[PDB]
Amino acid sequence: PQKSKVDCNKGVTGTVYEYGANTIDGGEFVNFQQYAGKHILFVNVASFCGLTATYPELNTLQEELKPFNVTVLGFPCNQFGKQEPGKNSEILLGLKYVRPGGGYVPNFQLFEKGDVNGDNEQKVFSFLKNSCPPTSELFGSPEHLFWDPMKVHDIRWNFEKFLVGPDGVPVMRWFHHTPVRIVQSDIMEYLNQTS
Repeated sequence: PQKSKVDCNKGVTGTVYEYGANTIDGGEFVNFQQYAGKHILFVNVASFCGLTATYPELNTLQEELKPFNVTVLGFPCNQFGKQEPGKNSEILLGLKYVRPGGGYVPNFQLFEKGDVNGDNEQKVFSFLKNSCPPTSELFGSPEHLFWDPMKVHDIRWNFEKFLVGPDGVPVMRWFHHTPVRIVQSDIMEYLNQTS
């Protein structure tokens, strides 16, 4: 049965603090210690997915969880149905004018497009993906999956999500189709549990 969430593995293999990424608007390298001590929600995103419509809900999550020490980070990725064809210089424009359109702007940082699976995957995602069980028994249909090789712990689709705790260690990982409101309420439950 499809679970909404998995808890990440009980040990540690390091933290997110040895990694970084370039901002989509500026190419500026950001090492993730710029978020040292914050709870971080890593989301791989795309612009021509049904789940692209969840961008505004992500804003709501960010806005309502910002007073509680939560930062959302977005990673565009073209590996799932080729649903992020735009260049880095095109992605925010498309979000604003095409889909979601209507003037939509993320209220959280997006980084440069890159891979999250395969032999050129960004290293932070090697760490995240292998710190947690995969989100689903179902790997999917490989005609839609544009990377090599394929592994149990691969990200399954656009808008998969990881929560990383204030020590830089992953805590939980959501199925891409889990409603954003349930991600938000799961995060608050975690926050209230760990005081």
